[PDB]
Amino acid sequence: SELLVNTKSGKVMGTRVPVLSSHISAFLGIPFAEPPVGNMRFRRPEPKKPWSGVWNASTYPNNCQQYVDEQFPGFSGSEMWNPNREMSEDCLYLNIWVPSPRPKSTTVMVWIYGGGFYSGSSTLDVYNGKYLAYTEEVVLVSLSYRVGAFGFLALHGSQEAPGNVGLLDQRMALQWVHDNIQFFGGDPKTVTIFGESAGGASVGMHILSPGSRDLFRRAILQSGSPNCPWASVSVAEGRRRAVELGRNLNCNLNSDEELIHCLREKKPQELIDVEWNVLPFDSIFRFSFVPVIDGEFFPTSLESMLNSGNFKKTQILLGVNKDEGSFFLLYGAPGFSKDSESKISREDFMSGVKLSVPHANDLGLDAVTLQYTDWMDDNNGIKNRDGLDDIVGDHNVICPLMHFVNKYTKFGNGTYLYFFNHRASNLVWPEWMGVIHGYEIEFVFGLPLVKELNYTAEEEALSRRIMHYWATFAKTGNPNEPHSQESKWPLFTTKEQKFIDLNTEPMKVHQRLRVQMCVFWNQFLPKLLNAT
Amino acid sequence: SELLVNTKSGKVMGTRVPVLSSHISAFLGIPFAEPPVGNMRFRRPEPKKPWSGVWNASTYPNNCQQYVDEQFPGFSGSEMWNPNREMSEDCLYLNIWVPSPRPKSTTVMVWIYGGGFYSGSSTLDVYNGKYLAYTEEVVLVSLSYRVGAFGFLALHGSQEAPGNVGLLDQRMALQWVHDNIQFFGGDPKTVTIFGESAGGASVGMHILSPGSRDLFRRAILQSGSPNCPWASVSVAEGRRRAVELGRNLNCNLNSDEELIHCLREKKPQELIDVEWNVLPFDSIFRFSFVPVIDGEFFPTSLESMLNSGNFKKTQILLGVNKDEGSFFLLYGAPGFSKDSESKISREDFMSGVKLSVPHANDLGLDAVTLQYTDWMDDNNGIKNRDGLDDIVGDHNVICPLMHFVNKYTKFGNGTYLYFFNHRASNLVWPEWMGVIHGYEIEFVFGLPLVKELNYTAEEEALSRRIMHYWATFAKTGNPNEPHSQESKWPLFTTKEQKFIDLNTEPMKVHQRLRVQMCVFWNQFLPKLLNAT
Ligand SMILES: *[C@@H]1O[C@H](CO)[C@@H](O[C@@H]2O[C@H](CO)[C@@H](O[C@@H]3O[C@H](CO)[C@@H](O)[C@H](O[C@H]4O[C@H](CO)[C@@H](O)[C@H](O)[C@@H]4O)[C@@H]3O)[C@H](O)[C@H]2NC(C)=O)[C@H](O)[C@H]1NC(C)=O
Ligand SMILES: *[C@@H]1O[C@H](CO)[C@@H](O[C@@H]2O[C@H](CO)[C@@H](O[C@@H]3O[C@H](CO)[C@@H](O)[C@H](O[C@H]4O[C@H](CO)[C@@H](O)[C@H](O)[C@@H]4O)[C@@H]3O)[C@H](O)[C@H]2NC(C)=O)[C@H](O)[C@H]1NC(C)=O
Ligand SMILES: *[C@@H]1O[C@H](CO)[C@@H](O[C@@H]2O[C@H](CO)[C@@H](O[C@@H]3O[C@H](CO)[C@@H](O)[C@H](O[C@H]4O[C@H](CO)[C@@H](O)[C@H](O)[C@@H]4O)[C@@H]3O)[C@H](O)[C@H]2NC(C)=O)[C@H](O)[C@H]1NC(C)=O
Ligand SMILES: *[C@@H]1O[C@H](CO)[C@@H](O[C@@H]2O[C@H](CO)[C@@H](O[C@@H]3O[C@H](CO)[C@@H](O)[C@H](O[C@H]4O[C@H](CO)[C@@H](O)[C@H](O)[C@@H]4O)[C@@H]3O)[C@H](O)[C@H]2NC(C)=O)[C@H](O)[C@H]1NC(C)=O
Ligand SMILES: COc1cc2c(cc1OC)C(=O)/C(=C/C1CCN(Cc3ccccc3)CC1)C2
Ligand SMILES: COc1cc2c(cc1OC)C(=O)/C(=C/C1CCN(Cc3ccccc3)CC1)C2
Ligand SMILES: *[C@@H]1O[C@H](CO[C@@H]2O[C@@H](C)[C@@H](O)[C@@H](O)[C@@H]2O)[C@@H](O)[C@H](O)[C@H]1NC(C)=O
Ligand SMILES: *[C@@H]1O[C@H](CO[C@@H]2O[C@@H](C)[C@@H](O)[C@@H](O)[C@@H]2O)[C@@H](O)[C@H](O)[C@H]1NC(C)=O
Repeated sequence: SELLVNTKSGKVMGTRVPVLSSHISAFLGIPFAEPPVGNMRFRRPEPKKPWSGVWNASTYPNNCQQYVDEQFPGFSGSEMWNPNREMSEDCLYLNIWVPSPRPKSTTVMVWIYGGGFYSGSSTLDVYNGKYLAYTEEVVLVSLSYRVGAFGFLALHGSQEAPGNVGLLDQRMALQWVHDNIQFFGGDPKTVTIFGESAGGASVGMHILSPGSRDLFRRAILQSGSPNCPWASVSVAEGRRRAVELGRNLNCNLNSDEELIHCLREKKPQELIDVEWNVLPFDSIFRFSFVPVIDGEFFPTSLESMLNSGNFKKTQILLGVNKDEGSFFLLYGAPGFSKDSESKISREDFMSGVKLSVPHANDLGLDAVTLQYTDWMDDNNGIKNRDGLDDIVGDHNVICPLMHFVNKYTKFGNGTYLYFFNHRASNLVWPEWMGVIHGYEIEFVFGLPLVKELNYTAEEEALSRRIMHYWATFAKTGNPNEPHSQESKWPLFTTKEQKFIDLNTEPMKVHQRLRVQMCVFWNQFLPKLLNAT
Repeated sequence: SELLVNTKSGKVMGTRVPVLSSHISAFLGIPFAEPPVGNMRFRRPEPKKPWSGVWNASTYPNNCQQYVDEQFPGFSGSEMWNPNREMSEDCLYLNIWVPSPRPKSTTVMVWIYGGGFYSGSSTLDVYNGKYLAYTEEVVLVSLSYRVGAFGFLALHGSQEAPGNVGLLDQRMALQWVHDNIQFFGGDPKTVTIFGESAGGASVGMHILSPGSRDLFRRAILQSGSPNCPWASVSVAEGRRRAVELGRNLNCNLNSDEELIHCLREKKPQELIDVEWNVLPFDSIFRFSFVPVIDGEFFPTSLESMLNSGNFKKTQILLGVNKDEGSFFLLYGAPGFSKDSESKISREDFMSGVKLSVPHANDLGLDAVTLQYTDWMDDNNGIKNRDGLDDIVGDHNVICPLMHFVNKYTKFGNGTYLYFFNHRASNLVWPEWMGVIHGYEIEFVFGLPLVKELNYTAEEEALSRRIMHYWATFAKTGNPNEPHSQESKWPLFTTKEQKFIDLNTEPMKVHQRLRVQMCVFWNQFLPKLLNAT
């Protein structure tokens, strides 16, 4: 049967699912590791022991234990990101959508969710793979991985909580796909990994990590890059946070073994309740338990790896949304609210600046302020608001990505860069937030093709075009149809630095994406903070 | 007789001079101090001993000993600034132009020449007072003062070369005018002092200095302000330069008395030949012998005087030209030449930056570079050229003036600010230099009213208008005619910071003159250089 697939871990049975007037097969909730429970909490994942019988893969798995947003109860704009299944530490599963009839050897795309390394779920409506799998004839996988302290608590030197285990979860799922996707009709030599935000950083981290590179062919990074200032900590900062987490739960702190034992006795919600207490600064766009630069997953600093070409050389497609900062200001900074235009006073601007760049001395804060203030009109509330939005977006997403892309392109085999600046017509967040972090994802997974969801015809066309770029890139390493009459997305090269806008208008090509602001964040400010 | 005037120093006889189809009287070369020669070299000036007989004041006096520009021999653009009389240490004289018939009590305007404190002459064609005196019915005085080491050599603690004597020269001429201008028909209570560049700084310095303030009523500063980074040095830096000057001339350096004695034996040209050797940095827009912050002429630092309101409170009219930097780049920086468009390579840009801000550490140089580079187009030769022109103008003239004007306005009794951006149609310097430092002076002295000099009709009108603003300001403290139908130059206030463009087009009013760049030079960069 089409819904029966025999794999090297055992048989699995999927389910036929309707999609846009047709059908495909879905295999939901396949386990790829042993449940990381009890004394395995905080440990490297172990491969799932093979099963006899037929593994029922007709329904979505549990989501990993995580912080749940309750800021806007019942509001679809926030709740679209929250877990839509029960949470459990028993959450290492993946999902596969397969065209019908079963292909023989087709391009595979593996989705790595974002969520700041502290949240996220493979089961969200907006990550449903059926539209993309159906429309573009790809086998679409979404994996899962431990987040929060369960994924990232790091006591370097210990084997019981080494750190990075959530990244090892992702890698184990990609090993599973490498080993098994052939039985589903996928081609294991044309596996493209793709992700957004922390998921994009994660993609980058597998490009870098020697122990993951061989498992995939090429890569798409959306609004995230491995060098983002929020995406990793040093082993000392990681240890500090794990000890502070212990302090918050009245743990014995005298040794790794005492702390870990104490942390493993706690219910998952107890860790989540105090997780945000361990951050060293009052800050926005900063998460507590993130990847650690350990010497093992990452053999040296990310900057030395990037500079020396210590990474997988392949093709990458990547980009950013216009207003990356807005979500984090809404949730994290004074004077930004959901139902107000959120015009900002000089005083909320200056506070915002300090929250945005937590590691900065006063001179550094004055440099950032100068760089984004219009001194002809320094009391404009709108300008102050948009200015902070740009500070946050630039520092945390756009400029780290630009630096990644410039470094990667020197050694890699083909780079395509985009700037997504179309605000969805049915966006339920306010207008001041603009083209918000995350809101390209619906276009990439083809939601606008569904009439009920209330997108325009032009948004449908934009989504079709995005999907086809993403899938043709995954198939061939180039998002353009070799002999199309359609306008061509050119390659980003070192010299010319080209990129395209992705929106409903005819394709425009530009050069040197936010270069003015990125020289400030990537070259001048770090030099400034180093000299003081 | 009209050409005979009896003064408290003695009688003087002037000469009738033709001007624009009419005539006025001129009294040229009146002495105001004893010749500062022999053992009086470097000393405070002494008042001229009164004379019997009639002092022949029919011809211009000698110019003070100074460096003479030979870079473009015979070229009118440079030679218009060089001494047009014989040079002599016997050079403390003034010139007076008086309407005909002799007025009873009319507004007096006293011109203080520029020249970087190392050069300048009261006798230049472009400073001829006859047009202004005639057209606006003012008594026009131009004074002179010692420049170079003769005016500014400073060995603080010594009475033989205290420093600032060139400023005491100016003050002695203003004392003379205060005491005597009544005999010429001038009103000693409506004396306006005005000057350009070093002359403008000098005006500012008399506003500040307690020992000069009572001698005049109000003030005009053109492209110069007392706080300019080139216009003064500390007593330690002054001493250092006077000792280095001595080193250059194989002087005994063991005491002030040995050094000064040695320096007084030298011919004037020997000092001038090595004067530029004493500058501490490789720099542009920096002159060797300038005013010293001594505790006496200036009782405390210029910034504390400005902050505390320790200055004369009156009305001031002041402004800048659009391309103040260009002259100094031409003369001082590699890649700028007179007969080339002077497009500048990245490497000549970076060199230029370092010459422009000599006191700056590397981080400071990177800050200035960032502030003026368009990173979308960083190899444009034109942009690099114009960018350096702006750096030089901003740092040295515009931003110090903006800071002066903002500080002064808090305590003063009325401020009028202009931005002169009309390039003379007959300018003989190249186009790349734009609206060059010094080239408003011809409009202020009414040269465009003279047909032979080849200005347009619109330039004539612009000059008439400028002259009438300057003279009505001197008369009343307000450059506008109380009940004119003409457009009004508004007052610069603390809150609104208004200014006007001076050019051939209908008056436009704007606010916050180069505020973006001036926050950088006036607030951020100094903070940066202080923290390193
Ligand atoms: C991604 O990587 C692929 C695969 O590595 C890479 O394709 C390579 O491109 C180069 C062209 O730069 C090819 O090298 C040429 O091969 C031919 C015949 O095989 C030679 O005769 C060529 O030499 C001539 O031309 C040279 C100019 O580059 C001269 O230097 C020389 O003196 C000769 O006149 C030349 O070596 C190479 O074979 C391909 N390989 C394949 C399989 O296509 C591709 O360009 C990379 N893409 C990106 C965006 O980086
Ligand atoms: C696509 O667009 C359509 C067309 O606009 C849209 O349908 C609308 O959806 C909302 C669903 O929430 C409907 O609003 C409800 O209407 C009923 C009946 O009048 C009310 O009882 C509801 O009020 C309850 O809930 C409120 C808000 O949650 C509370 O504040 C209140 O106390 C009640 O508890 C509620 O207002 C609306 O009627 C339709 N509009 C039309 C014209 O049909 C659809 O949802 C969009 N589709 C998608 C997938 O987004
Ligand atoms: C330059 O300096 C001149 C001279 O010093 C200065 O002119 C002064 O302006 C003020 C107006 O601010 C005058 O003060 C007023 O005088 C009248 C009558 O003599 C008083 O009745 C006034 O009091 C009323 O209004 C006040 C509002 O300012 C209220 O505070 C008060 O309660 C009353 O209702 C007031 O004190 C002052 O007399 C003049 N002096 C002269 C000679 O004009 C001028 O404004 C300065 N110019 C600039 C640009 O700074
Ligand atoms: C106002 O504009 C008028 C009209 O253009 C202008 O008159 C011009 O002035 C210059 C004065 O230098 C004249 O040029 C000279 O002409 C004679 C005769 O043809 C030549 O012998 C001269 O050559 C000598 O000097 C040269 C440059 O200095 C040397 O390079 C050469 O070897 C010779 O030594 C010289 O070229 C020119 O003739 C007139 N033009 C006209 C049309 O009358 C006037 O000067 C302007 N007025 C002011 C005050 O600027
Ligand atoms: C409980 O404390 C915090 C919670 C949050 C933030 C900060 C917090 O404390 C400093 C924050 O910035 C937050 C930002 C939003 C990021 C974007 N997500 C939605 C999203 C998820 C995955 C990929 C794209 C968008 C909503 C929360 C949430
Ligand atoms: C001999 O050495 C130098 C000579 C000069 C400069 C620099 C020098 O060495 C560092 C300089 O900047 C110079 C600039 C110019 C300033 C503007 N003047 C004309 C002018 C004089 C008074 C008022 C306005 C303009 C011409 C020379 C001249
Ligand atoms: C496979 O699963 C289908 C849906 O299962 C649902 O969730 C699981 C955990 C059970 O609790 C089940 O009763 C729920 O309906 C079933 O409809 C289907 O019968 C199952 N098929 C087989 C062969 O087990
Ligand atoms: C006053 O001066 C006029 C111009 O003087 C000129 O320069 C002086 C220094 C003398 O050298 C003189 O011969 C030059 O002509 C004379 O024309 C005029 O005669 C003088 N008048 C009197 C009364 O001395």
